Amino acid sequence: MSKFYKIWMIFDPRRVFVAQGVFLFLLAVMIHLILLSTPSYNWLEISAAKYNRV
Amino acid sequence: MSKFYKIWMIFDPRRVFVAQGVFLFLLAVMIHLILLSTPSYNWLEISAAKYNRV
Amino acid sequence: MSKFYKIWMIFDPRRVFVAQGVFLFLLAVMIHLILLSTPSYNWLEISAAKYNRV
Amino acid sequence: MSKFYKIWMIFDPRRVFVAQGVFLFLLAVMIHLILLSTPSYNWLEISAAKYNRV
Amino acid sequence: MSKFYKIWMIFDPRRVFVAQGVFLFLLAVMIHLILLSTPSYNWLEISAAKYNRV
Amino acid sequence: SKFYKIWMIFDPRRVFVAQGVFLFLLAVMIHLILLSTPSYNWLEISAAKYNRV
Amino acid sequence: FYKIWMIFDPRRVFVAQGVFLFLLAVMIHLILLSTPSYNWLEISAAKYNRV
Amino acid sequence: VSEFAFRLMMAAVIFVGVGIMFAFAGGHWFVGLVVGGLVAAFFAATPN
Amino acid sequence: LGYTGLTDEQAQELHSVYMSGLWLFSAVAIVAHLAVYIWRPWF
Amino acid sequence: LGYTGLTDEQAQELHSVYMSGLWLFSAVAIVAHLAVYIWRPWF
Amino acid sequence: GYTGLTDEQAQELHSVYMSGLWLFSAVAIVAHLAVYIWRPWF
Amino acid sequence: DLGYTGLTDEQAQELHSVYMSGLWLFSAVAIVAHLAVYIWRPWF
Amino acid sequence: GYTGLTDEQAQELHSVYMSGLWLFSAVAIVAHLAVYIWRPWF
Amino acid sequence: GYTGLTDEQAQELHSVYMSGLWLFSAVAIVAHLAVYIWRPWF
Amino acid sequence: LTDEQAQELHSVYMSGLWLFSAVAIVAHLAVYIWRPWF
Amino acid sequence: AEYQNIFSQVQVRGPADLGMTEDVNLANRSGVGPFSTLLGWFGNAQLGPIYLGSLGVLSLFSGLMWFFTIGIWFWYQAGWNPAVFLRDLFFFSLEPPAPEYGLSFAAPLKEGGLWLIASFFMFVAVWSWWGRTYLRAQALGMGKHTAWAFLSAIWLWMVLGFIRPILMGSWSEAVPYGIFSHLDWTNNFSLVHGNLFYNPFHGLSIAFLYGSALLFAMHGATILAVSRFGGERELEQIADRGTAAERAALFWRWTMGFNATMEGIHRWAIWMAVLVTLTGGIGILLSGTVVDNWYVWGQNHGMAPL
Amino acid sequence: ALLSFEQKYRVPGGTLVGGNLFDFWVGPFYVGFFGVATFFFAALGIILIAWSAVLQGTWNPQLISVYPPALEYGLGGAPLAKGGLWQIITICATGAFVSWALREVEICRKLGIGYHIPFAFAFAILAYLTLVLFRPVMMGAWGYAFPYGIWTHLDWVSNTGYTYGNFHYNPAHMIAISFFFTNALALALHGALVLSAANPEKGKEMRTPDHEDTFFRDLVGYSIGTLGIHRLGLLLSLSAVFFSALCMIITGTIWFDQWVDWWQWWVKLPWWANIPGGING
Ligand code: BCL
Ligand SMILES: CC[C@H]1c2cc3[nH]c4c(c3C)C(=O)[C@H](C(=O)OC)c4c3nc(cc4[nH]c(cc(n2)[C@@H]1C)c(C(C)=O)c4C)[C@@H](C)[C@@H]3CCC(=O)OC/C=C(\C)CCC[C@H](C)CCC[C@H](C)CCCC(C)C
Ligand SMILES: CC[C@H]1c2cc3[nH]c4c(c3C)C(=O)[C@H](C(=O)OC)c4c3nc(cc4[nH]c(cc(n2)[C@@H]1C)c(C(C)=O)c4C)[C@@H](C)[C@@H]3CCC(=O)OC/C=C(\C)CCC[C@H](C)CCC[C@H](C)CCCC(C)C
Ligand SMILES: CC(C)=CCC/C(C)=C/C=C/C(C)=C/C=C/C(C)=C/C=C/C=C(C)/C=C/C=C(\C)CC/C=C(\C)CCC=C(C)C
Ligand SMILES: CC(C)=CCC/C(C)=C/C=C/C(C)=C/C=C/C(C)=C/C=C\C=C(C)\C=C\C=C(/C)CC/C=C(\C)CCC=C(C)C
Ligand SMILES: CCCCCCCCCCCCO[C@@H]1O[C@H](CO)[C@@H](O[C@H]2O[C@H](CO)[C@@H](O)[C@H](O)[C@H]2O)[C@H](O)[C@H]1O
Ligand SMILES: CCCCCCCCCCCC[N+](C)(C)[O-]
Ligand SMILES: [Fe+3]
Repeated sequence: MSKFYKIWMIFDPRRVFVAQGVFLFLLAVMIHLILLSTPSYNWLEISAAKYNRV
Repeated sequence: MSKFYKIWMIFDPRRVFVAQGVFLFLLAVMIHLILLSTPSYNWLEISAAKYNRV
Repeated sequence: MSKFYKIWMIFDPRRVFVAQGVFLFLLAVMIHLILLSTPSYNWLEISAAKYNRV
Repeated sequence: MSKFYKIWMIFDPRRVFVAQGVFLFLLAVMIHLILLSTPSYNWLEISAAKYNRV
Repeated sequence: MSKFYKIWMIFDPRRVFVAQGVFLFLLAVMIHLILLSTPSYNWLEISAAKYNRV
Repeated sequence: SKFYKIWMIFDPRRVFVAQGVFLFLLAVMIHLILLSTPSYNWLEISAAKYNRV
Repeated sequence: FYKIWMIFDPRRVFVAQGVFLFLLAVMIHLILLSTPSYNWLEISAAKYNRV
Repeated sequence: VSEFAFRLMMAAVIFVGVGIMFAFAGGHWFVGLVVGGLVAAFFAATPN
Repeated sequence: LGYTGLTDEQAQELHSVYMSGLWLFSAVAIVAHLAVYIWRPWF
Repeated sequence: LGYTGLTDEQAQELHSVYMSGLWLFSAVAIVAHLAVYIWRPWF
Repeated sequence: GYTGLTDEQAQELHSVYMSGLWLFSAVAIVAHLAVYIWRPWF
Repeated sequence: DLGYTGLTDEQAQELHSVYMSGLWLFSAVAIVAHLAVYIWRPWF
Repeated sequence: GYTGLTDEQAQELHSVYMSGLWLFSAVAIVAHLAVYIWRPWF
Repeated sequence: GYTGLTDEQAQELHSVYMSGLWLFSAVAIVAHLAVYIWRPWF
Repeated sequence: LTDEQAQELHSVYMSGLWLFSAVAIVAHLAVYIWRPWF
Repeated sequence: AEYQNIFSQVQVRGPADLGMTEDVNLANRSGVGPFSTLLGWFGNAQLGPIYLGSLGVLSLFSGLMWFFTIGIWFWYQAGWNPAVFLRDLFFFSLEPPAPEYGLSFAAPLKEGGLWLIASFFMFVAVWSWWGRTYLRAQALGMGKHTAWAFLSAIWLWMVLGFIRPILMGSWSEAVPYGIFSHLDWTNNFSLVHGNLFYNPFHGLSIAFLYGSALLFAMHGATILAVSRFGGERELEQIADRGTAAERAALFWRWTMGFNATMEGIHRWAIWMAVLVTLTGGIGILLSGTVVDNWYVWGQNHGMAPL
Repeated sequence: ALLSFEQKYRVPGGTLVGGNLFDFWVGPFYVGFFGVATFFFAALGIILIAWSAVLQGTWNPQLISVYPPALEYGLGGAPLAKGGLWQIITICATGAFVSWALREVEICRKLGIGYHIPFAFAFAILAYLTLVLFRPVMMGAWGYAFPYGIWTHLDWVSNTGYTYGNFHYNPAHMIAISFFFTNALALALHGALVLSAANPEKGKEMRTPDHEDTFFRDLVGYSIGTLGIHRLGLLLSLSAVFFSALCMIITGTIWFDQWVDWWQWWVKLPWWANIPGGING
C-alpha cells in the first residue's frame, strides 16, 4: 500500500513506461474499434441516423 | 503459508511480474470476449435491446 | 514416506515450478473448455435458459 | 504535476520526439481515413451532393 | 527382488522421473479419453440422461 | 546358461530402454486389438450385459 | 560359420536379427488375424455364440 | 557402413513394421504412422 | 535459496508489497463479481 | 532490493510523479466515462 | 545433490511447496463440492 | 546519478518548456478545428 | 557405475520411489473400487 | 567386452534382469488365467 | 575379433537359436493339432 | 566416403559469445540461452542472447495480440471444443468484412470487426519489427540492407492487406487469416482477374523466385565447394582475396563465361530476392484497378493467341 | 581475356572423357568432350525450335509453342509437325543439361573444388525429367508433358493443376512452396547481412562475422553462422525442388481426384469424426 514506490527499485523506469504506453495505446484502440463494430455504439452511424445523413 | 516469501529467493521478481501481467491480461481479455460472444451476457447488445437502440 | 523432501535435491526448483504451473493452467483451461462446449454443463447457457434471457 | 519536466532526464529527447511524430502522423492519417470511409462524413461526397456536382 | 535399487546405479534419476511422469500422464489421458468416447462410460452424457438436462 | 555374456556387447541402458519400449508397445497393441473385436471388448460386453445403452 | 563374428559386428547382427524376427512374427500373426478361417477370436465367438 | 547409417536403415525398418502393426491395432493408418514415426525417430536419434 | 542474489529480509519485504497489491486486485475483483452477480446471476 | 540503481528518495520522487500522471489519466477517463454513460448508458 | 541444496534447505522448500499444494487442493475440494451440490455429474 | 539521458535539470526543464509550448500550440489548433467541425456537422 | 550413486544413496532413492509408487497404487485402487461400485465393467 | 563391463557385473545384471522377467511372467500368467476362466479363447 | 571370442559367441548364439526353434516347433505342432493347414 | 561438409563431424563447445557491444544498450540484451546439439550439427549451437528494446516490446505485444485475436476467434468457431479445435484447425478463418460495408469500420465483430482489430495488431507488429531491424543494424554500425530488404516484403504485404483493398474500395478484397482460407483467397484472386499467369508482374515475380532458388543453390554449393580453402569466411575473402574466392570465380567464368566477386554475389542475392515481392506488389496492385481480365490483356499484348 | 589471377589455374587434367583432345578454352569458356556435346545439343534444340516456329506460322517469340504428341500416340513416335519435333527437342534438352552437368564436373576436377554445384544442378535436371519423362511414361502418353512455349507452358501448368481442383491442397506442393518461400527469405537475409557487414555506415571500418552473429542474435535470438547459412541455402533449394518433383510424380499416378478431398482423412478420424460444431460438424 504505502510502500509501492519500490517498484522503481527493481524495475527500470524506461522499460516500465514504454510497456505501459504500448499497453494503454493498444487497449484504447481495441476498445474504440469494438465500439465502432457495435451498431448501437458506432457514434458516426448514430449521428448519421439522428440527423438524416447518408 | 507464512513462509511463501522465500519464493523470491528462487524466482527473479522481474520475470515473475512480467509473465504474471501478460498472463492476467490475456485471461481477462479472453473472459471478456467469451462473455461478448455469449448472447445473454453481451452487455452492449443487452443495453441495445433494453433501450430500443438498434 | 515422509522423505519426499529429497525430490528437490535432484530436480531444479525453477524448472519444476514453471512446468507445474504451465501444466496445471493448461489442464484447468482444457477442463473448463470441455465443460463449456458440453451443452449440459455450459453454465452460461444453463443460466440463460433458467432466467429466460434469450 | 509541476514536476513532469524530469521525464526528459529519463528518456532520450530524440527518440521521444521521433515516436511522437510517427504516432501523431499515423493517428491523424487513421482518423482522416476512417472519416473518408464513412459516407456520412466524406466531405467531398457531401459537397458533391450539396452542390449537385454529379 | 531385493536388488532392484541398483537400477538407479544405471539410470539417471532425472531422466527416469521425467519419462515416467510423461508416460503416466499420457496413459491416464488416453484411458480417460477412451472412456469418454464410449457412450456407456461417458459420465457427462450419463448424468445428462439421468437428470434430463437436455 | 552363460547368457550373461549378452552384457558384454550391448549397453545395459539401451537394452533396458529398448525392452521397455517394446513391452509397452506390444501391450498397447494387444489391448487395442482386443478392444477392436466385439467378442473381447469388455466395455461393450458390459454395456450389453447390464443394458446400459 | 564362426567367422561371421570377425567379419560382421555382433551388435549390428544381433540388432538386425531381433528387429527382423519380431517383424516377421507380428506380420505372420496379423496375416492369421486377417483371414477369418484362423482368426482365433472369431472362432471362439462362433463356437460359444459370443456375437 | 557407418553406425549412423545402420541406425538409419534400422529406423526405417522399425518404422515400417511398427506402422503396420499399430495401423492394425488402432484401426487407422494414421495411428500406425504416428507410432512408427515416433519410434523410428527415437531409435535413429540414439546411435553409438 | 540465493538463486537470484536476494536476501531473506528483502524477500520478506518484496513479498509483503506484492501481496498488498494482490489483495487490492482481489478485493476489486470480488466487488466487480458481486456487482455482476446482482445484475445478472450466472447460477 | 535494487537493480536499476535508484535510491530511496529517487524512487519516492519518481513514484510521486508517476502517481500524479496516473491520477490525471484516471480523472480524465472517469469524466469521459460519466459523459458517455449520461449520453448512452450501457446498463 | 545436483542442485547443491543442503538437507535443511530441502526440508524448508518441500514444507513450503506442500503447504501451497494443500491450499490449492483445499480450494479445489471446496469448488468440487459446490459444483457437485449445484449439478452432480454422477 | 541524476538521470539516464545525460541532461542537466536545467536543460531538461528548458526542453520541457519548449515542448509544452509546442504541445499547447498543436492542441489549440486541434481544438479550433474540432469546434469548427462540430459546428459544421456534429457527431453527437 | 554411470550415475556414481553409492549403495546407501541408491537404496534410499529406491525406498522413496517405492513409497511413492505404493501411495499412487493405493489411490488408484481406491478409485477403481469406487468406479466398479458405480459401474462394474465385468 | 565391448561394453566395458566386467564378468561379475554382467552376471549380476543378468541375475536381476532374469528375476524381473520371472516376476513379469508370473503376473502375466496370473492375468492370462483370470481371462481364460472369464472368457476362454480356445 | 579373436577366434576364441568368435567361437564362444557362435556357441551361445547357436544355443539360443536351438532354444528358439525348440519353442517354435512345439508352438507350430500345437497349432497344427488345433487346426491342420491342409 | 567423401566429406561433403553438410553436417559437422565434430562439435566443439566453448564459453557462450555475448556479442559485440558497439553502441548497443547492453541492459536491453538478455542472457544466453542453452546450447542445441541438434542445431549444432548444421550451424551454430548457441541460442541467444536476444535484444529486447522499446520497439521489441511493442512488436511482441502487438504480434501476441494478433495471434491471440485469431486464436480466440478460432476457439469461438470451434464452440470451445478442443477436439473440434484440432479437427478443424486448418479450416478456421477470420474473414474481412462483407463487400457491402466498403471501407467503413461499422462491420460487426463476427462480420468483419474482429478482422479489423487483428489487422491493426498485425500492422503495428510488422512495422515495429521493421523499425527494430533498422535500429539493431544502426546500433552495431552496420549498413541498413536488412531494413530495406524487409521493406520489399512489407510492400507486398501492404498491397495485399491495406493498399489494394483501399484502392478497390472495400475491406472484402483483403486476405483472410486462416490456413486453407488464404489459399482459397489466392485461388479466387487468380480466377476473378482472368488468369494471373498472364499478369506480366506475376511472371516476373515467379522468375525472381525461381532465380532466388537458382542463385542460392548455386551460392551454397559454391561456398561449400571452396570451404576447404576457408571460403565460408566471405568477409575476410572480401578484405583479403584468397584462393577460395579465385577458384569460385573461375569455376563460373569457365562454366558460363562470367563470374562475380565475393561481395557482388551478395548484391546479386539481395536484389534477386527483393525483386520477388517488389514485382509481386506491383502485379497485385494492377489487378482489378487497371486490369480486370489478364488473359484478355495478354491476348491484346501479344502473349496469347487471338 | 584472362582474369588477373587466372593464369596459374589453367592446367591440363581433370577431364572425365577425351583427355587433351578438347582440353582448351574458347574465350572464358572451358571446352571439353561435354562442352562440344553441350554446344551440339543446344544448337540443334534452338534451331529445331525455330523450325517449329516456321511450321506453326508465327514469329512472335511469346506465341511460339512446340507441343508434345497427342494422347492418341501414347509413348510412341509422332510426326515431326505434330509431336516429333517436341520429342527431338526434349532429347536435345536432356543431352544439353546432362552435358552441362558433366562439364561442370570436369571444371570442378580441374579447379580442385567440391562437386556440390553439379550435384545441385542434377536436382533441377531430375525435376525437368519428372515433368517430361517420368510422369508422362508412368501415365502412358507423351502428351502429358508440357509444351515448349513461353506462355503455353503456363497453360499446361494451369490445366494440370485444375484437373485436380485447387492444386494448393497437394501436401507435397505445400511443403515445396514453404521451402521456396523460406529460401527466398534466407537469400534476402544473407545478402543483406553480408552487404551490411562489408558496407557499414560511411566512414566506419569493415564489420566482422562477430557483428553479423551479434545482429541476428539481437534480432531473432539465433544465428546459424557463415557455414550454416550456405548449407541452409543448398538444402532449402534442393528440398524445394525434391518436393516439387514428388508432388508432381504422385499426381495423376496415385492420386486422381480433387486434392481438397485428401484432407478429409484428418477430419474423418474416428475420435473426432462425429463431434458437432466447428467447420466440418
Ligand atoms: C491459382 C493460384 C494462382 C496464383 C495466384 C497468386 C496470388 C493471389 C499472388 C501470387 C503471388 C506469387 N505467386 Mg502465384 N499463383 C499461381 C501460380 C503460381 C506458380 C505456379 C507454378 O503455378 C508459382 C511458382 C507462383 C508463385 C508466386 C510467387 C512468385 C508470388 C509470391 C511471392 C511471395 O513470396 O509471397 C510471400 C511473401 C509475402 C506474402 C510477404 C510477407 C511479408 C510479411 C511482412 C510477413 C510478415 C510475417 C507475419 C508477421 C507472421 C509472423 C509469424 C512469426 C514470425 C512466426 N504462382 C496461380 C495462377 N499468386 C503473389 C504476388 O505477389 O504476385 C503478383 C500474390 O499476391
Ligand atoms: C524479399 C522478400 C522475402 C522476404 C524478406 C524478408 N522477410 C523478413 C526480412 C526480410 C528481408 C526481415 O528482416 C524480417 C526478419 O526478421 O527476418 C528474420 C522478415 C520476416 N519475415 C517473416 C515472415 C515471412 N516472410 C515471408 C516472405 C518473404 N520475406 C519474401 C519471400 C513469409 C511468407 C512467404 O509468407 C513470411 C511468413 C518474419 C519471420 C519476419 C518478420 C517478423 C515480424 O514482423 O514479426 C512480428 C510478430 C508477429 C506479428 C507475430 C508474433 C507472434 C508471437 C506468438 C508473439 C508473442 C511472443 C511471446 C510474447 C513469447 C514469449 C516467450 C516466453 C513465454 C518464454
Ligand atoms: C535445383 C535447384 C534450382 C536450380 C539449380 C541449378 N540450376 C543450374 C545450376 C544449379 C545448381 C547450374 O550449375 C546450372 C548453371 O550453370 O547455372 C548458371 C543451372 C542452370 N539452370 C538454368 C535455368 C533454370 N534453372 C531453374 C531451376 C532451378 N535450378 C532450381 C529451382 C529454372 C526454372 C525453375 O525454370 C531455369 C530456367 C540455366 C541458367 C543453367 C543450365 C544451362 C544449361 O543447361 O545449359 C545448356 C543448355 C542450353 C544452353 C540450352 C538448351 C536449350 C534446348 C536445346 C532447347 C530448349 C529446351 C527448353 C526445355 C525449352 C523451354 C520452353 C519453355 C518452357 C520456356
Ligand atoms: C526455498 C523455500 C524454503 C521456499 C520457496 C517458496 C515456494 C517454493 C513457494 C511456492 C508455494 C506454492 C504456491 C506452491 C504451490 C503448489 C501447487 C499449486 C501444487 C499443485 C499440485 C497439483 C497436482 C500435482 C495435480 C495433478 C493432477 C493431475 C496429474 C491430473 C491428471 C488429469 C488427467 C489425466 C485428465 C483426465 C480427464 C480428462 C482427459 C477429461
Ligand atoms: C491455442 C491458442 C490459445 C492459440 C492458437 C492461435 C492460432 C491457432 C493462430 C492461427 C493464426 C493463423 C492461422 C494465421 C494465418 C495468417 C495468414 C495466412 C495471413 C495471410 C495474409 C495476411 C495479410 C496480407 C495481412 C495484411 C494486413 C495489412 C497489410 C494491414 C492491415 C491494416 C488494417 C486493416 C488496419 C485497420 C485498422 C485501423 C486503421 C485502426
Ligand atoms: C507407416 C505407414 C502407415 C502405417 C502403415 C499403414 C499401411 C496400411 C494399413 C495396413 C494394415 C491394415 O490396417 C487396417 O486397414 C483397414 C482398411 O480399411 C482399416 O481397418 C478398418 O477396416 C477393417 C476391415 O477392413 C476393420 O476390421 C477395422 O476394424 C477397421 O478399423 C484400418 O486401416 C486398419 O484396421
Ligand atoms: C525488466 C522488466 C521490464 C518490463 C517491466 C514492466 C512492468 C511489468 C509489466 C507486466 C505487464 C506486461 N504487459 C505486456 C501485459 O504489459
Ligand atoms: Fe555468402
